[PDB]
Amino acid sequence: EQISISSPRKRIYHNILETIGGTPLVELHGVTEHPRIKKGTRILVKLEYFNPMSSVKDRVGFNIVYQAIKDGRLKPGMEIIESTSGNTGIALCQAGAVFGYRVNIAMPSTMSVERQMIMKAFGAELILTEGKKGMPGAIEEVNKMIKENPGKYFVANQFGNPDNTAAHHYTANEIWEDTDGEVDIVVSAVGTSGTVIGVAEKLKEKKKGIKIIAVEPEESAVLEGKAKGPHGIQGIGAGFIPDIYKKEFVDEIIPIKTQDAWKMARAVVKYDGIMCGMSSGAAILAGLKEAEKPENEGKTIVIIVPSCGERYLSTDLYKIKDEGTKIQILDSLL
Amino acid sequence: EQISISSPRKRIYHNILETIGGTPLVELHGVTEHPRIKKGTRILVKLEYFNPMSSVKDRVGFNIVYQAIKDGRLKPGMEIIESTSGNTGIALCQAGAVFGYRVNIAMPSTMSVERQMIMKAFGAELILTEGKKGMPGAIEEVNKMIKENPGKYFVANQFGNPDNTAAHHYTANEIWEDTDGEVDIVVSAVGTSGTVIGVAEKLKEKKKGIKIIAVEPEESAVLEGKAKGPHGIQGIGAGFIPDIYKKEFVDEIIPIKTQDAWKMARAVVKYDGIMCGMSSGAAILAGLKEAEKPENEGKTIVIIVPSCGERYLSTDLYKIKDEGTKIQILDSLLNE
Ligand SMILES: CC[C@H](C)[C@H](N)C(=O)O
Repeated sequence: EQISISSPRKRIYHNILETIGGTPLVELHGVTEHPRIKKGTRILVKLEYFNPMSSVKDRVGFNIVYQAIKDGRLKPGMEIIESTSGNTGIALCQAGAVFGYRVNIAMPSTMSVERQMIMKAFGAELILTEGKKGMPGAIEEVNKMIKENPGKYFVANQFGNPDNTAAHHYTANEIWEDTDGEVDIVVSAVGTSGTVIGVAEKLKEKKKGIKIIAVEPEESAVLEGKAKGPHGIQGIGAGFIPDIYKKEFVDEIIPIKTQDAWKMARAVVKYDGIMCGMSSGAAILAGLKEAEKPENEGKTIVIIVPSCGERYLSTDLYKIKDEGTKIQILDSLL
Repeated sequence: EQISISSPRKRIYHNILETIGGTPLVELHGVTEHPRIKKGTRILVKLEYFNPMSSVKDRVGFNIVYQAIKDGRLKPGMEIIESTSGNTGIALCQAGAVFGYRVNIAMPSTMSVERQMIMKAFGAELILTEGKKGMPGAIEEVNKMIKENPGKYFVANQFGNPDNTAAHHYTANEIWEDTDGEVDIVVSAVGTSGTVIGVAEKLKEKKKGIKIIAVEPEESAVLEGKAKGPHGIQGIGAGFIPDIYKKEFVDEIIPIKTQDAWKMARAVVKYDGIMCGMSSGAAILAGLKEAEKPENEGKTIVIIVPSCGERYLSTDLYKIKDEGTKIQILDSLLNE
């Protein structure tokens, strides 16, 4: 029961973008204490909120913008633009601030107000579109802006841009190195699908046998061929199959109910002291469901945790008060 | 010009407490581009929001609870208690969750309701006290519970606990290591003073000549012997000299005005893309003022950044919008 904190990094970073990646892989113990999850089975969570702006999208905003600059797709005098009301817009504002590019984020005026403030703090221009029109309204205005100003804008295009997927070759390498090649199964909740496919690509290059599991809301199970539907797992369930998705790289898809995802996240912060977001709740429950299968005994399971619960305080994540013991909570989840 | 992201940690952490510390030391560039700051001077920020709950206090809550467990001051059956409405509360809740101890946090019922929800998520019991009584009301209640329940509670006592100061021997080692011994000046905005003293204690062992600079609100300059007063630099300016403060380890104290601290933090996010909190605004401004002094040319200046601006969205930090170009903003901040 000796407990050592982290050693010095022994690096001086040249700017904040160099602190992106190399996120920690942490053992779960509290939510894994269940008679069906066997002793040898290892359940690890990769905590992407250790990134400078606390989400997986940091890797994406950075790679998209940096590659575009190296490529000549983004050049001085041009501006970045994207329709997004989430973590991607924040990641793009961070990259844009460092590189010295104006960043334009379009989103329905109904959204965030807090993420709006984050994006403005970074110096972003916000393009608040008509609330009723939702994200299609934001996309529409960006298209209108590109058309009216040819040559001026670089569109991030998070669902169609392969520099998204490619960023997660680093995510995969970290998993490989950190588990010393022992990883057996990776679980990733799917938004753009950059994580699941980019991780899958790279890991399957390392070891064909690795099982890759995508997670999506049961209420909007589009990867499994269902229709787009309302759901409350923020960050995932985009309602279409992203163009960067590659089904060949995904071995199984697990649908998780919105309410279960939230309830899992509540249990994780309570019993492991890890304050994960909503989509993490879904990924972790899927991973726990894998860990209880007899054919998975002794395997190493890695679960992506894309964001931190702090970004969800204005939501319903921590409203519901679950009852029963820990074993009771976990039984109702499984 | 090559930007390289971080390499794999090559470690599997047994639990989240093992990810505390080893925070990154990052160069500032955008906010250092002012004629009075010399090219050779290195201005670095140590980003304590890389801790798992996003503040320097993760170290403190961890070490307080860990040492108490190792010493026998915290034993199965007892509960943790503290009156705090800041980051220390969250740090204690995380430590408590992992070690398997109950955490009781007392604060005024009207303060940091975001932070309230964070704490309840970790399973903490909140002791919400009368709003208009503020922090002395929460302390009074904790004193009451302590008195009526002798032996039940372990009080963190962040302002008086040497385990707070001792945690920053790690902070100091990271600074020493990361700069390969080249650190010349450390700038730290003072709340409990755990950071500035614990860092000074350890670094002054390494090398004669490391200047240690404390930072406090201009409106409440108690370290400098002025009277307590109202200020808006959250996390610092406690209004008294903490029991763990040791003036002999501090070379200079810099007062910073609230509105300047905020304006600095706004400039840092906008021009360096680093979303630092209010007290970081204060420390960075003090550090840039140091970087201006001709005797400091070519020196390595390390500035502690205790928290991320995202924890401040409800405050006026980003509500006030600065007119003017980068150079006008920086010039207005170094004004005098
Ligand atoms: C001086 C105030 C301190 C730093 C703060 N209230 C905290 O405990 O987090």
